[PDB]
Amino acid sequence: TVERAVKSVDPPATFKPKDEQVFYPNGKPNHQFLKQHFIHEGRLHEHQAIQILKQATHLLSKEPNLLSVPAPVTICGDVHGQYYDLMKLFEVGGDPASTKYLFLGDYVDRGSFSIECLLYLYSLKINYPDTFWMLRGNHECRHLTEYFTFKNECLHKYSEELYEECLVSFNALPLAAIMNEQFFCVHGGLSPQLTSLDSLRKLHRFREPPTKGLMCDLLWADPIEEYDDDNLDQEYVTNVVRGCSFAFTYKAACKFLDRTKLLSVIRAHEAQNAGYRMYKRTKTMGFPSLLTMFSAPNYLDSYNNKAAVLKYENNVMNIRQFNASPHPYWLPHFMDVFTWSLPFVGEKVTDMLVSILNVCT
Amino acid sequence: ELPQIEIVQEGDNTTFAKPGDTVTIHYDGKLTNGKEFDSSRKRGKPFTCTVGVGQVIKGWDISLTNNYGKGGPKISKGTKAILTIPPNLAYGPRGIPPIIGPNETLVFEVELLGVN
Amino acid sequence: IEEIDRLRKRFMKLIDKQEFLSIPGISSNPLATRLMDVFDKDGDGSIDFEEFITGLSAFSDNLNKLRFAFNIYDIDRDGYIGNGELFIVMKMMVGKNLKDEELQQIVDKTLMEADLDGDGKLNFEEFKNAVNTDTIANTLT
Ligand SMILES: C=CC[C@@H]1/C=C(\C)C[C@H](C)C[C@H](OC)[C@H]2O[C@@](O)(C(=O)C(=O)N3CCCC[C@H]3C(=O)O[C@H](/C(C)=C/[C@@H]3CC[C@@H](O)[C@H](OC)C3)[C@H](C)[C@@H](O)CC1=O)[C@H](C)C[C@@H]2OC
Ligand SMILES: [Ca+2]
Ligand SMILES: [Ca+2]
Ligand SMILES: [Ca+2]
Ligand SMILES: [Fe+3]
Ligand SMILES: [Zn+2]
Repeated sequence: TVERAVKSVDPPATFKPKDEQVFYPNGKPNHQFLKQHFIHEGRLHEHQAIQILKQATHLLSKEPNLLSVPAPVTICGDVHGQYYDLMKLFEVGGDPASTKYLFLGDYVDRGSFSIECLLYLYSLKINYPDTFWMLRGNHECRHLTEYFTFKNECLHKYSEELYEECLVSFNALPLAAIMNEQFFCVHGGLSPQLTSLDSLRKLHRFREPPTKGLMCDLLWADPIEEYDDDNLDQEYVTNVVRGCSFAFTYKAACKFLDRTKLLSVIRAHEAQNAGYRMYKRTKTMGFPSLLTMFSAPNYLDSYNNKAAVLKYENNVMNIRQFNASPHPYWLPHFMDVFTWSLPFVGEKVTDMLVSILNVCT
Repeated sequence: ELPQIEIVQEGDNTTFAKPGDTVTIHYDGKLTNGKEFDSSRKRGKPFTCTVGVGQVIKGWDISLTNNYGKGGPKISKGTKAILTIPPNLAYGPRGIPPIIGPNETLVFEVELLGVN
Repeated sequence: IEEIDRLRKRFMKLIDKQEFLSIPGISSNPLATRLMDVFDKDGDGSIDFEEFITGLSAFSDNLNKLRFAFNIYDIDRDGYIGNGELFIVMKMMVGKNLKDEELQQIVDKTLMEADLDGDGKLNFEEFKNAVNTDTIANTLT
């Protein structure tokens, strides 16, 4: 009655840790604390979470549109707030204290632990700003977080002020990276306006992504479904599936790689049953022209897909896969049980109160 | 007023649910703008109910029991369907906040996994 | 006073726990026992004519409507909604649609959001803060 009916279930940690636990004496977030605290569904004081958002925004806003990421590095695809799979990812990819990381975006939406994923990743960024890097994906913007789950999540767990602060940090995320002077890394893919790498360097990126143009395409582009068949002469085609942007062909990737003297394109953005996918090999050097990474296993609790990260070194692409891990339950829209049950309580009670009333003519 | 039923894939054409039966369904629900509000498949537990008795919204009873035998498209076991349900046959002007707003039309993508 | 005499003949045509389920539709209602108990204000197992009128009278200010909704969850009538009480009453309505681990986890997070003073249960004040005071009184009519 006052004890817990299901004692094998761990209870959530506190929604109010002290400042001395969330931050190291130097004022940077204590990521080892936040890792365990978020595993147990603990929350922060709002001012603590805003502090982490503001320090990450400050670091990110100083980086260029197009990062330079040296090898060895672990490259990761989508997370989508699947915080308990993110814990496994770090196990597979290496300890951030001695492993370089490059995330390709889509940290938020769909999973019920987006703000934990985002605050945790940012606390790594802040503590390891020279070895830990994060690109923007197409979900790191106002339009999609409004349409999917992340805004409802911030409003439920924190406030709209925090939601606005996250948007500021999304607009500051870099768009792409050159990894080891060999790979173009981006969330979506190529663009008809990606004439040179300078086209990307000249963009004003601190904004919501446009309806169309370079910045939209980097976040939204896919390869054509028949990309490996290589039976199209065009470089770019209208992406009906996404309802914006373009799908690009093997010919577009090869001309781009030749122009920029690069080996391959590494991106994410599309779910993969195997966690990754290597596409048709380059006629110039033999490397895969394209690689898709996807780091969200059992996507949406229903795909039963593996996830993968890429551990790149010595000109070797070590693909490391992992399966899904269990996570706690949330109602849709982060409803509490009173919000969830009270409409039904009222229906069921009223029904009885009307039968009791209608017993007499 | 009736709900719109569009048959995506068909089942056995033999096993039709009748009022008072139970069914088992995997459904994804979304609004006409595409925003999803719920999915049984994500929750891992197929929905089970008794159809035709008012234990669900009226659109579901009408869809699953063929308007109690008075159509105007039947659904058989193994059919994957799409039910477009008008607000008066769902949650009306009140809605179920904060998950369903007012005067909302609901689109359910249902797969009838079992009957009884 | 004319309606107060009206409930006397409804009550007389109808209370024991066996008599109560006889009412049409109450037999299959998942909140049948919870509603019985709330009307059963002295916990003796049957509903008085004074409890009948008094409990109906909340369906008055909006405060009696909030008090009734609270009492559906407060099983032992102690004035707090305990973690286990919340699980038990939810289990009456949720059926096999959630696993017990799932139900306990969202029961836990609900109370941790609504529990201001830190004791792990919800008094009437914290319950009123956590719900829509208006949505509740409107439903009851
Ligand atoms: C203890 C919790 C309450 C209890 C909750 C469950 C057993 C869990 C169960 C999987 C519901 C889901 O919870 C994850 C969730 O399913 C939805 O997302 C949904 O897809 C939906 O529309 N469905 C469910 C599938 C059949 C049709 C319809 C429905 O008929 O649902 C019914 C419904 C809401 C009827 C209302 C009741 C209130 C009246 O005012 C209204 O009168 C017009 C009619 C459901 C089955 C109720 O009988 C039972 C409950 O409410 C709703 C959008 C909101 C709903 O959560 C509440
Ligand atoms: Ca009594
Ligand atoms: Ca109690
Ligand atoms: Ca309390
Ligand atoms: Fe994605
Ligand atoms: Zn994407």
